[PDB]
Amino acid sequence: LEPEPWFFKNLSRKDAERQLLAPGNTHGSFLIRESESTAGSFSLSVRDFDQNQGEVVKHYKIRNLDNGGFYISPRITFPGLHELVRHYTNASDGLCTRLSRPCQT
Amino acid sequence: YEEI
Repeated sequence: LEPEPWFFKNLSRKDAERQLLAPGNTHGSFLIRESESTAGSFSLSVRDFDQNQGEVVKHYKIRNLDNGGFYISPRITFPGLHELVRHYTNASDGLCTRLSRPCQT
Repeated sequence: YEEI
């Protein structure tokens, strides 16, 4: 219900790549989807621009904390995905790029 | 997957 613009519950890894790389999206475009690798957790997919490869999509595991919370690196955890998204929109803080706009469809 |  009423997903955030960045939340694509059931979108696969490959369809996330497909849509992020399509027209209307650009560097920093991103989404969060259920993980296809770790049942019960989420994956972050973000478009980046590499000197060598050109446009690419990179994926990060979002780890769950027992009894609530999320992280990408243990160095910093969050009580929710809103806080995680805000943090990595404000600073890359180790990611390949800052989160910019949710995937446009 | 990428890592930080």
